[PDB]
Amino acid sequence: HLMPTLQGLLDPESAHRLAVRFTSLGLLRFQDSDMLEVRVLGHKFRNPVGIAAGFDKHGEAVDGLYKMGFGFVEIGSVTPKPQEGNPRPRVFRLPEDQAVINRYGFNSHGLSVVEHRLRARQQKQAKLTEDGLPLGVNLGKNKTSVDAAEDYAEGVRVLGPLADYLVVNVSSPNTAGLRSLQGKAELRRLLTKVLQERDGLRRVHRPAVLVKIAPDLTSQDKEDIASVVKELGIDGLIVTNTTVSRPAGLQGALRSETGGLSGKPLRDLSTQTIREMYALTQGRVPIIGVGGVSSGQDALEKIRAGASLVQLYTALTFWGPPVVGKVKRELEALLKEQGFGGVTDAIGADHRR
Ligand SMILES: Cc1cc2nc3c(=O)[nH]c(=O)nc-3n(C[C@H](O)[C@H](O)[C@H](O)COP(=O)(O)O)c2cc1C
Ligand SMILES: CCc1cc(O)n2nc(SCc3cc(Cl)ccc3Cl)nc2n1
Ligand SMILES: O=C(O)c1cc(=O)[nH]c(=O)[nH]1
Ligand SMILES: [Cl-]
Repeated sequence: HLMPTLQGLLDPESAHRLAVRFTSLGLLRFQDSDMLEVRVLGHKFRNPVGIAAGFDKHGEAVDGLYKMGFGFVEIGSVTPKPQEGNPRPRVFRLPEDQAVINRYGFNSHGLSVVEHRLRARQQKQAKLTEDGLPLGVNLGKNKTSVDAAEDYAEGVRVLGPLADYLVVNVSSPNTAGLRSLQGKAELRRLLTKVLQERDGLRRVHRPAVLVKIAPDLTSQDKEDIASVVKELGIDGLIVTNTTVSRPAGLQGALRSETGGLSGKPLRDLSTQTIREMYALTQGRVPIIGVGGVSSGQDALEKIRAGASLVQLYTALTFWGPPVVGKVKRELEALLKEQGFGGVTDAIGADHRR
């Protein structure tokens, strides 16, 4: 009632801004079971449900997001220099599909602003991480950058020391040429540079490095990414970003808007990409599963397919804050029904049957 009112009155971008403000001010029951704890990426996670990148692009609402019940928070994407992103309108709801299309184009306050914001709460975060509530930082590249690898390297040096993990986002559909960085040769060069930069940070400031990939890759592209990840010792994968596909059956009036599609229509394309990447990496590379999670069943499907952790965003825009607790409670119930001792036991379970 209260959320749909404000959202019917506001365009989606305005609603997003209000949600970030409300969350940041802490204007918002479930106590996490031991069954939901996961140890991965060199950290304890109190529960495996995180907020996906894009909700808190500029690191303004981190503490409010933990208050909402997320086991981990990812901020970004952050670009080196501030930039405005694409012209409006750039976000569209597809209510009949429980989906969103966005073409933000990496609107970002930039590394310096975000650095200072995170520094203001750096020791608070250190305590939260120790308590099982880690922080990830997702890095992008500026529109007019002439050297993509140097943009990512700048991000590692500036925000790496404030993050438990960093994400090399090479899968936004809304920056020209970006997804080409997922190609074997480009990815290997880029990731070598990123990992060199990371390894140069002092030990207590040295994050894990993950790569976030698209749902629209060819089988060759996926095989290539798996090979590079193993070759270089990349710490994990985030699977997946939004899709440039438009699955048959979309009903929303705005289905043919340009941008990345998220929410329910992405769900099974993302799950199958998790499944493939888990197999190609022999289950040895942690995966954060994302795309269309709005229930415990959705979360458990991704975990059984190979995800160690999951994230959501689009479900929050339809169902609000209560969806977080709902996913967690449902996931715990399913784990019990299916005879798992906890989340850890379920990771990759479909591959072992
Ligand atoms: C409005 C919006 C903005 C997004 N911005 C980013 C971003 O800056 N960086 C990123 O890696 N992913 C971004 N994403 C992608 C999401 O993190 C997530 O991969 C995708 O939306 C699928 O999850 P969902 O179906 O639960 O929303 C964005 C998604 C939405 C809906
Ligand atoms: C895709 C841009 C967008 C749009 C939107 O209504 N929301 N809503 C959220 S969180 C849900 C929420 C909505 C409102 Cl209006 C106020 C508080 C909260 Cl938590 N994030 C959003 N992001
Ligand atoms: O800024 C955006 O347009 C954005 C980035 C990204 O990685 N994914 C997405 O769907 N939108
Ligand atoms: Cl520091």
